[PDB]
Amino acid sequence: FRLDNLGPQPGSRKKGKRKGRGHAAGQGGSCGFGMRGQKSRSGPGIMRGFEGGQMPLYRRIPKLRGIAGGMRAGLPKYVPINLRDIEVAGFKEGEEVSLESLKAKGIINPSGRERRLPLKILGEGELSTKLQIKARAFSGSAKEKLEAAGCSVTVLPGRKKYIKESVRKNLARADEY
Amino acid sequence: RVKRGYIARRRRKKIRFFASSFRGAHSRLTRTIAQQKIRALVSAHRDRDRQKRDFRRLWITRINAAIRERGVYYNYSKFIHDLYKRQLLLNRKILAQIAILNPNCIYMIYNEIIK
Amino acid sequence: GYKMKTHKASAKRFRVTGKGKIVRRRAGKQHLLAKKNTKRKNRLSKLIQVDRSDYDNVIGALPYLKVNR
RNA sequence: CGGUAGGGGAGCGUUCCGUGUUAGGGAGAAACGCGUGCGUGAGCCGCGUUGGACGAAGCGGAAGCGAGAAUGUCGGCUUG
RNA sequence: GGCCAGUGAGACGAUGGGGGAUAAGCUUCAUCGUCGAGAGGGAAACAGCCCGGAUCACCAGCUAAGGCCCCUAAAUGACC
RNA sequence: GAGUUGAAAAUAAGCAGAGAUCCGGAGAUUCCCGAAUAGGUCAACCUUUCGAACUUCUGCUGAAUCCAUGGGCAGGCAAGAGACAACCUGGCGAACUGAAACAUCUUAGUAGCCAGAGGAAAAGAAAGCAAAAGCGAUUCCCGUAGUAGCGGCGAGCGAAAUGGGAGCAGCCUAAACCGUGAAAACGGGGUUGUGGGAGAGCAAUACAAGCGUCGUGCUGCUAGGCGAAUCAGUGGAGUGCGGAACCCUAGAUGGUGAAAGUCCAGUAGCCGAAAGCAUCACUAGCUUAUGCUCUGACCCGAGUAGCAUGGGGCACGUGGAAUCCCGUGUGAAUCAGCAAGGACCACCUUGCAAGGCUAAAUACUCCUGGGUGACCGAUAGCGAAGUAGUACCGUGAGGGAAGGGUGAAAAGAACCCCCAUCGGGGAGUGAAAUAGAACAUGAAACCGUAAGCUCUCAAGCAGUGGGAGGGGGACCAGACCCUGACCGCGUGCCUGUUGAAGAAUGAGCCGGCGACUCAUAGGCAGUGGCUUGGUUAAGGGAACCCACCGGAGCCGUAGCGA
Repeated sequence: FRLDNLGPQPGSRKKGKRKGRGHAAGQGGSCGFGMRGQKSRSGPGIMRGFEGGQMPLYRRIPKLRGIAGGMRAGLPKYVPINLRDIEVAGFKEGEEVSLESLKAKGIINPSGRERRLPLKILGEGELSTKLQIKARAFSGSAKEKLEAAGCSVTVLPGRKKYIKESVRKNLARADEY
Repeated sequence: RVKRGYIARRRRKKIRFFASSFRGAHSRLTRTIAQQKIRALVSAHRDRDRQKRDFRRLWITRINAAIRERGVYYNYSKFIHDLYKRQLLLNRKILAQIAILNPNCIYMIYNEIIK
Repeated sequence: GYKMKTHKASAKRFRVTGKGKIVRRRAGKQHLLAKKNTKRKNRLSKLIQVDRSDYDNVIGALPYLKVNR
């Protein structure tokens, strides 16, 4: 390939249409904006969502519930991982399953929250190959799948909350068998 | 990135050269040179369709005036009566041309339309 | 540079549902409820799709929420 | 296979840039003016007892990119 | 359905009506035709009436509406 | 190292191969006005006892008043005043606008005005974030993120924490205690945080580092120096073209009659500073200084924090309203404490306010020195390519133009004629005089002159179709161009209306300038690159772009519910 003979494929770069350059070009005269109104005048024009003096679409509808109250919205607290992410993976019979394994394998790519939401293994899909999972807690159906596969299942306690000594005393008093 | 040009003067000089013999400011003055180019071309349109129509009219009245020289009441309509009954497919009113370029031959035309 | 701002007065009213369609809460519920019917008060208690006109109006007025069509 | 508001497809031109210290050019380039030529047309090509040093095409890109209108505007020159 | 426009001042003519004074090229509706956005021919001229839907050329022919004394193409045609 | 007394020629005299002109470092003068400063002033002047006036510092004398204060006198190379485009800080601080009105809000703590100050300024060394895991001053960039929120929950406004980079630097002071003095001070000590310091007692000596007129050191800058390699023919001129050779550590650039590696100035490279400035490295020298045990007493910044109110600002508009700073008024505790962790209480965690100072990353151009430009080419680019903020206008604030290009070299026309000049024609220069000083290419409107055809019984958006008659060159002589007897037909163009030849709008004409553009995002379409999912931002880079890093983040992988 020389510097001469290079050319783009057709359809790759259309020409930008220029407006007000002749009526044979297509958008001459009023440049494709009719005759008058706010659509033809120059400026910000119309707010998108404005109904022309009518009370708008969004104001006539009541607010969504926790967003109406200002309550903090529903937020994912784990990484949802099915067993379909585990069978299609190249994990063989002897292999650990943890955070850095699923990151370094190419299943999860967590960036915005590396610190808060650990992991969770869910139920849909099967898992025939046995493994040794030391990750965070499970669903009941995924516990039925993993204990149905005969694999080493280990839940990992992540963090310990601070309990006040009178609350820890009142809870330790409740050990009445 | 200034873009002063010359293409309006060739664009305009072609239209300037077409507008010769327009008698005054229709042949010199640009802002009328344009609309005389325009009106001259549509004049060419309607005078072309009506030169078809107009030469049709001219040959009709010319062969009518040729046939009416017999004196006896033989019109132009009767020449077409006995011009299509005696099977002469479509002489196309060019007998109005050889009616003056060959008047004895159009006398042979009409004198064989009679028989 | 200048990021587009999410319109908050419609972000509190509209919502995406996984497949990618705008849903909304029906109107006429927090006012004069004895006057209505229980049939009306559970007809007006559910969240429905918004119709295509105002499904294509506010789709450009609320840019960062991943709605197809 | 008429077409206004309007929508889509395909192209011409301009100045600069890559090829480019390109081909060509004081044995006359650009300009300006010319055509019994070619195109659907925007335009191309050719000719000049004018002018005197630059600058094509092709394949590509980027625009202060195309004028007849704005009681537009700036110079020149009319009318009365 | 996706992207993406305009338009939201209409006008006359026939029918169905209301307002009027069954007055207006008046006003408002309902179905339709034209103009808008439609050239050509007939209408003397003349958006909306009739024929009619213009890709282009021909110094081609046949027709619709309408006409055949002259201006101006075609019958000073025939018979009541 | 060879000619000079600016542009800028001429004339008169000089100055100069015991080194001129010029360049560079350091000095000298600098009338008058202007901070303007001896006093006045109507700026560039007047009067003068010739004076840095005033404020500050120092010294003497020292009023009402004893000490004081004020004043006066004097000294002083004498510190400040004034100016500065933009950035920065502090204070006053809008309104048009957006909300399709408008008052809450926004525009906006922006513009403007004043003050100050530096090449940067502000901030800055945790009474901090965070959450039971951890970080370690401030600033800036990418990101989280247009998220959490705030808001007539309208218009809009919009963080922060985790993470990744640039740059890193920490130090002085008060109090408790000793000593001198009537306090007020001074000199030692101590300045820290899963606490220190003071008091009492025991040990113990030198490793390392910080600061710096002074001068030897280094490179760099402000003058410069050497510096490679060709002729000949061509229509004015050769650098272009054609023929013969060479340089390259040099083919960047500008000029030379014309375009240059070999003509010049230069460049690559090698060199070079008496003098000043700057860069880090020496130096006489000043400094920082150590560990343990006991001791809840003594201390750890008071009209301060907090509280009742009135508020401001943190994205947070008074809301549950925390943190931060102020107005009035009340008004604490010292470490067994106090403050913060978004009202508040209890526990834990974190830090030690009411005392100050600090470079870097960072923002900008009245500029300066280099290098560039899909930047302009005299209506452009700075308003300004000449007198440019000029002429001119305004009392003033202020507004504000226009005019470039003869040649290569003036070689700028000796002389003759017209003639009072201006001008013109010969001649002469030049390649060009139709390049003549109004001077380079010179288009259109506009004004003309010459040649061909044609108009004075004619109604016409000036055309067009047919074409009488006539004229011109011609070679495919039937063709082409010009004129137009007469006939048919034809309601200027745009805007904008239901409808415009319209007696609706617009334009005297000609030529230029003159309008969906740019930044960043969302969405969709078309073409790609990978699908072992994709892709980097900031930032680093042979000056920029760039190879290659840089996985922070983003998007898709799981949804439902408040």
